[PDB]
Amino acid sequence: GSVVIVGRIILS
Amino acid sequence: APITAYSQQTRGLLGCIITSLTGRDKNQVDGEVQVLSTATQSFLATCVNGVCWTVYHGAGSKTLAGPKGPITQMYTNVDQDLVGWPAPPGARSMTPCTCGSSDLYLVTRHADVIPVRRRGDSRGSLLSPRPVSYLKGSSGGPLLCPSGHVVGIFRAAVCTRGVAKAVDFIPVESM
Ligand SMILES: [Zn+2]
Repeated sequence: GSVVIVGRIILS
Repeated sequence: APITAYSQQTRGLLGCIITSLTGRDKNQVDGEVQVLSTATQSFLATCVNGVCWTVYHGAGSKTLAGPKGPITQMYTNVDQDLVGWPAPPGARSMTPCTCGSSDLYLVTRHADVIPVRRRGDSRGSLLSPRPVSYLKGSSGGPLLCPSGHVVGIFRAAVCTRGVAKAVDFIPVESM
């Protein structure tokens, strides 16, 4: 059972 | 604050359960912090120097769904509560702090940027305390110095009576 990237945070 | 952040979601349930099962993620990967889920939990990874770093109480020893099928940890350190996968292409890799600053900024899963006072190697106090449910899902998230470099990743809230007053973190020296 693999961990999944469900979204991301863009840094500023 | 001095840093800003925003989220963008990339999948929801059906895509989640299907990708954990299959281990293949064709999505384009972007950004400095990956939002992660498994079956039971939700947490963060911070890309530092080409490694996506997160907390071992969240990822266990799992692979990370990738472009070419599932990606193996290259770093797994249970006592430190740290794990590391080679970051997928697309990730925005950040850089280790050296300014030694004690004004830190926690980035949460919701992309809030909240001020923290460095207190020890691996402890930082919330300048204004928050409900612990507001930090939930944010483990693996970055603690930033004021020029935007990694001092560490968020491990656990220290909380009395549902309000979070301090935070344990894995100091980037560990990474
Ligand atoms: Zn710094």
